Amino acid sequence: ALKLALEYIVPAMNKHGICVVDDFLGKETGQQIGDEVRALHDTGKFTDGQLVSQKSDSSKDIRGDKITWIEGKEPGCETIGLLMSSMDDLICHCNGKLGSYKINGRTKAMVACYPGNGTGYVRHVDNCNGDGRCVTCIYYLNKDWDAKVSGGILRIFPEGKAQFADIEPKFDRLLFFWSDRRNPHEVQPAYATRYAITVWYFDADETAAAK
Amino acid sequence: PALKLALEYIVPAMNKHGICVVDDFLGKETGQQIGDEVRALHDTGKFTDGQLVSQKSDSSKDIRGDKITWIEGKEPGCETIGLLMSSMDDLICHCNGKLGSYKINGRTKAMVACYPGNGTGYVRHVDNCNGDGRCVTCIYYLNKDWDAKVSGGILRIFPEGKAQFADIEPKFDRLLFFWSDRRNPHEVQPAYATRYAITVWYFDADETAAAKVKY
Amino acid sequence: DACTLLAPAAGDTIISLCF
Amino acid sequence: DACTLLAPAAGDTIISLCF
Ligand SMILES: O=C(O)CNC(=O)C(=O)O
Ligand SMILES: O=C(O)CNC(=O)C(=O)O
Ligand SMILES: [Mn+2]
Ligand SMILES: [Mn+2]
Repeated sequence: ALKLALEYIVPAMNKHGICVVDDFLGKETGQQIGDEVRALHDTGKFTDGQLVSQKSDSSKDIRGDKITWIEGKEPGCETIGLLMSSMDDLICHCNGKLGSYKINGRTKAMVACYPGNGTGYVRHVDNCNGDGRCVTCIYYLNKDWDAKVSGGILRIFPEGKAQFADIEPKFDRLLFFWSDRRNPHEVQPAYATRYAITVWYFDADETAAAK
Repeated sequence: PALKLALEYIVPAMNKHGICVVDDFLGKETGQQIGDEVRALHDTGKFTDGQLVSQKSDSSKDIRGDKITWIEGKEPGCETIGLLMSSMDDLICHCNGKLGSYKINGRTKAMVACYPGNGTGYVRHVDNCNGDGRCVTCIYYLNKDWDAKVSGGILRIFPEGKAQFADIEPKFDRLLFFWSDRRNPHEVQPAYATRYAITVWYFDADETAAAKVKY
Repeated sequence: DACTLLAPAAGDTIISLCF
Repeated sequence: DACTLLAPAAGDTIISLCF
């Protein structure tokens, strides 16, 4: 906790606004999370990803993933709940050290699946309008992901610089990045089932101001 | 010659890959003159925000952040752009019967376009996804000494069904062809320098007739 | 669907060509 | 503007955290 956050995540986020942490929970835990996610999927509960400003009943061409929201307390999602407790633990031991954000909230966990067949997510910013979301956290579940065959790279375009950051959706990888217009990003077309769990953390002041 | 290029290079590349790049299309001098005419169009405040087929917000920079102006080619002061359009049209009409089943019998005006650096671009999209008649997209680029590493603005095409993509630098005097429909989703990645290009879309007779009935 | 929300407007004019 | 047309829906519930 304190170790990894204060000594790795905090510096990387303040300097670059993007932090990758590999082997976050380990193969055993990662694999159990994978099983719980795929179970949720096989129920058929997943629905089409929604946009903040939705205009058409179908919007696959904007984001083509199917998702489901998990609180972490659902009977049967105990290992996802553990993932969430780990994330929350880190984030709370970050307060006061992540730029100037005072994190005091989060969304539910978004379990998302791009079902191959070229689906993806066009370039966008998570928090456009100051809705409080300050840190985006994504946990990836994809073993032996070969982007050269399956695609589904997450390409982030750090605002101000032509350079970009390509992130493979690798198994047991934990990604942090600023949710606002600093980090516009896209999921490039995927040609294999692409699983990930996302949590958005809210900034106290910005969230209160937004409401 | 336009003809030998169309039959020997354009048609095979389009039919086998749906994408065709022709570098040094008109040459240095003519290309420069086109640059002058577009920059003049720009300096005279003629450009306005790019529009989408079904717009919902009046400001849509985050979908496409380019400034636009439509040119017929006959406007006094746009003679060299008119010559470009004549070249392109001459080329396309000598392709009919050799682009699969497409019979091109129409085109849009020329869309002169500027991305004014500052990270502007165009999210991944499909030019023609409801069957509006547009079969071929044609783009002429005017950006001399374009260093994508510092200026960005690469056009990434994502050929459908394959993990591959094609990165097109907007190099000066480059002419690009590609199928307009859902086979070629593509995006203009953020540009940090002024990015100019001229686009013509060509219509298929049958598909455009159908489209007229549908609309 | 939302596809036309992203597609570039074609203009109001189609110019005849070829035949 | 159109930015929210592309932005991921955050849902409607926020879970209190940290303090
Ligand atoms: O899944 C990923 O890597 C990226 N996902 C998103 O950008 C999103 O759902 O908002
Ligand atoms: O300008 C480019 O490289 C590509 N342009 C477009 O995709 C467009 O205007 O629809
Ligand atoms: Mn996102
Ligand atoms: Mn286009």
